[PDB]
Amino acid sequence: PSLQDLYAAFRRIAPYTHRTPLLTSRLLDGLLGKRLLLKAEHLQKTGSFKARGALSKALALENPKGLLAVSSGNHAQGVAYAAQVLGVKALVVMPKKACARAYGAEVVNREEVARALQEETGYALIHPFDDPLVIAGQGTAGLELLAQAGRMGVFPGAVLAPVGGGGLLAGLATAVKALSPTTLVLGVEPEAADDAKRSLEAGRILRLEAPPRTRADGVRTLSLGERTFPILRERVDGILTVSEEALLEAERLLFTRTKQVVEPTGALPLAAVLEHGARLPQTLALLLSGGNRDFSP
Amino acid sequence: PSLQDLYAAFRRIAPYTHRTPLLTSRLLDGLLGKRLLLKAEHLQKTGSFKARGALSKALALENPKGLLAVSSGNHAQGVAYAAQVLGVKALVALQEETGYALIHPFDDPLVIAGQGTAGLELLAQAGRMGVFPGAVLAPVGGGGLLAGLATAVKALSPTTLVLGVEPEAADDAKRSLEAGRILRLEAPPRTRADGVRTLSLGERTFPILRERVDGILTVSEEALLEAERLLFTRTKQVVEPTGALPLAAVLEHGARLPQTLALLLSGGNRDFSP
Amino acid sequence: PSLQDLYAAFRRIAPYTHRTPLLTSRLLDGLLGKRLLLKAEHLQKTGSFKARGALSKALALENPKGLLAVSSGNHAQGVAYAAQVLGVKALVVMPVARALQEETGYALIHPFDDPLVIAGQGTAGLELLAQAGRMGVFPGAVLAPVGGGGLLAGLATAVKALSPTTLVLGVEPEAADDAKRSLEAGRILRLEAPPRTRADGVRTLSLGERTFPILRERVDGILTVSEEALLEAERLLFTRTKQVVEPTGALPLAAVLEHGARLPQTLALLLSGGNRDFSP
Amino acid sequence: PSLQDLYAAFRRIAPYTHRTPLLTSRLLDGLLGKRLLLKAEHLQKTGSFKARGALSKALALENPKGLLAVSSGNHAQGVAYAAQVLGVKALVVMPEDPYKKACARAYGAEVVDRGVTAKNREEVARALQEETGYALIHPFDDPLVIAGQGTAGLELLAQAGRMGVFPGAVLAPVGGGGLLAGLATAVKALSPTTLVLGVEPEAADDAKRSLEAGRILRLEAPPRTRADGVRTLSLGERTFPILRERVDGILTVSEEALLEAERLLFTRTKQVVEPTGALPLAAVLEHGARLPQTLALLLSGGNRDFSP
Ligand SMILES: *Cc1c(COP(=O)(O)O)cnc(C)c1O
Ligand SMILES: *Cc1c(COP(=O)(O)O)cnc(C)c1O
Ligand SMILES: *Cc1c(COP(=O)(O)O)cnc(C)c1O
Ligand SMILES: *Cc1c(COP(=O)(O)O)cnc(C)c1O
Ligand SMILES: [Ca+2]
Ligand SMILES: [Ca+2]
Ligand SMILES: [Ca+2]
Ligand SMILES: [Ca+2]
Repeated sequence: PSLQDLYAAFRRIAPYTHRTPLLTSRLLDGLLGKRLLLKAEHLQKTGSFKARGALSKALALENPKGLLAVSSGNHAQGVAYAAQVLGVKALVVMPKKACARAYGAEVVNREEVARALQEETGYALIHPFDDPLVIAGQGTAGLELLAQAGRMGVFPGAVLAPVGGGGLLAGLATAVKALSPTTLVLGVEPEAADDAKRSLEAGRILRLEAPPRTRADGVRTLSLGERTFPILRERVDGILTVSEEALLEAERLLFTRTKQVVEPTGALPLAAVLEHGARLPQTLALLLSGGNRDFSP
Repeated sequence: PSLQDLYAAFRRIAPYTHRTPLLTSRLLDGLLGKRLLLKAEHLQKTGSFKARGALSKALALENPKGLLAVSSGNHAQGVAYAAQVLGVKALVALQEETGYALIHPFDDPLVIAGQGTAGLELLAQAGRMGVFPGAVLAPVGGGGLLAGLATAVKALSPTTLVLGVEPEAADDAKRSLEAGRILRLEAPPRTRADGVRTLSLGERTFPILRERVDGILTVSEEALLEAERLLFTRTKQVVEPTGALPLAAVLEHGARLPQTLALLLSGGNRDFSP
Repeated sequence: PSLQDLYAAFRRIAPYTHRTPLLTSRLLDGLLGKRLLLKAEHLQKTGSFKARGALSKALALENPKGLLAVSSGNHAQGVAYAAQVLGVKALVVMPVARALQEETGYALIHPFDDPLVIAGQGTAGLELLAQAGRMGVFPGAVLAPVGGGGLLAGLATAVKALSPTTLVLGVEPEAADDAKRSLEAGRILRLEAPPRTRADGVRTLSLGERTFPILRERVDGILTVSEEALLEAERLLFTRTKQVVEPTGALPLAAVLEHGARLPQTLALLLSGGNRDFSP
Repeated sequence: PSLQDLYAAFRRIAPYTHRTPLLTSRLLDGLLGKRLLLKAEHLQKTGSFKARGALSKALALENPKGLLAVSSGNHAQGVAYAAQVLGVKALVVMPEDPYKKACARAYGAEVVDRGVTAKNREEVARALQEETGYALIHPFDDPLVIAGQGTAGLELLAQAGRMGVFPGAVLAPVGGGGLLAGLATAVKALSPTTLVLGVEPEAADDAKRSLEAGRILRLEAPPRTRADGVRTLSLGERTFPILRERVDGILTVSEEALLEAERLLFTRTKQVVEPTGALPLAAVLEHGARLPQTLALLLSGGNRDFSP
């Protein structure tokens, strides 16, 4: 999508989503020797940035009968919420479950199950990342980030976000490069599931043989999407990988220092600073993608 | 202390502490059928409101050799940060030895005055929003916070209810107010709210409570846990068990409390769980 | 009135008034060797702080039939605004009224000699301290214009209740220093006739009976200013901050121009109003 | 220029300019039947938006020897301010015919007044340039100046976005076209359906005439109007092509409407806005019926002299 697509997406979803804050922490800054800007999407409607993509697509549909969604978990809640906003029914096909079911969505291998439903109910299928309107929606988070950083008079040398299917990164990259092409846009992946990094270097989409094995449950995707890959090839500077150990440490830091509840895959950007800090610029914007983790006393 | 003491305290500590935000959540509101205002002290320096009290007292001393504290938990950290700010030593009989100044966690005027600054902020912030709470709820241990809070609130709007909250298995402050005298637990209570396992209210806080507090509510351990869960999952905020007591009270006594409530999230220093 | 009266007043009028900004001007701070905090009451409803006092009194009346007042100018608009909020009729007698009082039975809202009016004006003082605290700035003094004494009395009550060490000072044109003279004599001295000054808002013949004792106990002093300084201060606010402030609202700045050297470095100034005629 | 140029200009000038507020007034919205968003450039450093353009060009210069400018108003102050930031000297040429010279000199700029007049000023400056080697900063016919002015448009959309209000049209005054070209670029790049309209005194509608014509049309002599900041005899060479393709139209307003516009802002909002900075509000007064419901108005400046 283009920059205009992103702005139009912002206009459509603005009244139903939060202008999440760009948090800063002197504690973290001082411990890591960096100037960090934390885009708080864990404070977004439904607990993650996914509400943006789902609403962007749902509100552009002309008189749809209902909404249909694969799974993901976070995307399920996003679609359910959008279903509420439009006042229609939402059917979710999952393999985050209780929450989705809560928003008034009936939850229910994958692909074939959805296909048979899309024809059966006639609802609109909302893909979690391989849809132009969905990508435009996720990207609005990038438009905001720049505006907020601008208001602060702080310009990051790099923007770090997690990558699974690539919807968020593709959207973020489109926003950043259209305004400041010299700003690095970096994706982050668990080292145990680095098909995106390998795909980008080889110029072709490589797929993981089997489900990874990482605590970042939001990016256990087998491969990048067909629509997101070409955008990443053109606008993303690189992809960094992190160990499970560093991811755990990143979560611990957010939890204990900023008192924010961020789910594991939402902590990948911080993990990357922990392991590759010396090779990154001084001022970094981190996309805390979600805060939907289970409670434990 | 008086209202002028609290403001005097605010001035001393303002540069070293955060003007904590007053959070609102449409999820909690719609869920509890209330209008809740959450004073986020878990976002205060060191992770709890204790920083205010420690700083309030530390900055009031003339040439302090060092600072001394009787570890209770969050107070230890508060006193450490204070020493740091002053650029002196913090250690949590060593008094006569090194001559360090002892900072009690709740039974000291300047400490109580410091905790109270949270009450002054709450009111100004609510006032800017144009929202006036019918009641302010805060957890109670030794009574420093509740005493400071009551002082700020009653001095400005005596019709606003100031309610303390404590776990049912450690309801000494409630029964102490009932008997017009201090009662004391014989042994540490069995409760998840490790921040309020105090054996009794302080001697300097008790009188302020009988005079300025409207009552103490008790909560079950089950209600506490649920309050923690709602805060965790719905507001995505890390609040330690003791800081979720106010919300636990709304869960168990909602029907008999005002429609608009100010809750004091006293701290966020809870251990990380993978 | 009491600090609690100011807060109750704040609660009554909050919904119908503006929490006006506490403005800061790097330029001004630069031109003067000071750090100035400008309470923007010129941006309040009706154009002046008066809206505060009018609504405080008016919203506490039990089933008022209508409102009537000794029209001073800005007060007239405040009372008129208050009547619109209540939904009753406002009768203003601008250059008698008591007859209309008996006739209609309307409530008379005095411009300054009324506890509820004073309490109302005083809410600007509660805001000022709250906004300044949020900024982490603590002024060594607060300066405000003095006519009837309502504003200064309310302000003095708010500031002294929280920080008595903070200086509270009134300011009036030298051509009308009756309030100043009164604080010296310990009695209410009156002006032989209109003082004639550009600060039209404070050309009252004497301090009020309910405000005078509050001032004698809560006001640290009153400063007088020449008409030349007033004009200068008025030109400064106009060209440097681009704010339309009426002459009387510029008195506190004029005092800095003439007495700066003997005032603390950080000062809070109350810009009382911005209701001046337009002139291309 | 380009949207990236605008953002680049923003980055360069950000630390030395104000992110001026997007003011809203219940009163104004009441009088007119509109939702008005007022971009307060009168609150910008030096009193007008021109500080943006000036800094944008000046900060981009390498090892400048000094700054030079030929202006009869606000641009002079902008350049002088820019010169203070760089730490170099500023030379301003203005005809020997107000107090606006005092402000320029206030920012530490040297003013060449001697026997200077219109038509003659350009030659005097060219000569001063040749002699000093100082860089000349044009008030509107320079890509970096236009990019700088356009940053106001970037802020405007961000601020509007933050409050969730999307203007159906943006209105700004038109003199040389720098402000309008920069604003049109920012706005059209993000949302093309959003109307961008200029406003000029009807006694100087050369811009409106040029856009309808297809080429630049100049004025015989100095126009007669209160709006002193837009008495430019004609649009600029670099701004005109941008306007022709990125501007939806130009509105003209009576001197009567302008005066009322100024009165309303002065009395209702308590803001000191110079007459030309009031043109956008005047357009609403006279053409409100043909404009959308939600309008963004560019209050270009607040540099009018004090009047007791
Ligand atoms: C969906 C999701 C991601 C991954 O985004 P992709 O568009 O699939 O790259 C990352 N973090 C969280 C919390 C998510 O929900
Ligand atoms: C210390 C503490 C309390 C109780 O305060 P007292 O002044 O001792 O009543 C409550 N919550 C937390 C998180 C604390 O650290
Ligand atoms: C009424 C008024 C004053 C004077 O206040 P008193 O309460 O009468 O002392 C000063 N400035 C303005 C703009 C006023 O309207
Ligand atoms: C210079 C100026 C204008 C006109 O801008 P142009 O870029 O020359 O069209 C409008 N208003 C004010 C206050 C100005 O200074
Ligand atoms: Ca992967
Ligand atoms: Ca107890
Ligand atoms: Ca007098
Ligand atoms: Ca023209």
